[PDB]
Amino acid sequence: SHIRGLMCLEHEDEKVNMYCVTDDQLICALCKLVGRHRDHQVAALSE
Ligand SMILES: [Zn+2]
Ligand SMILES: [Zn+2]
Repeated sequence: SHIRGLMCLEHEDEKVNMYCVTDDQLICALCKLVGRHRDHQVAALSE
């Protein structure tokens, strides 16, 4: 059983990675690699 999670919207076989503070919208690694969220701002490790 595994019908829970906060993966990407377009990427079903890819779980999120962090939160883009610039655009203010959660994203994944595939977005930071395929998309344009590579030079954007994020937050690693919940303070
Ligand atoms: Zn994605
Ligand atoms: Zn972004």
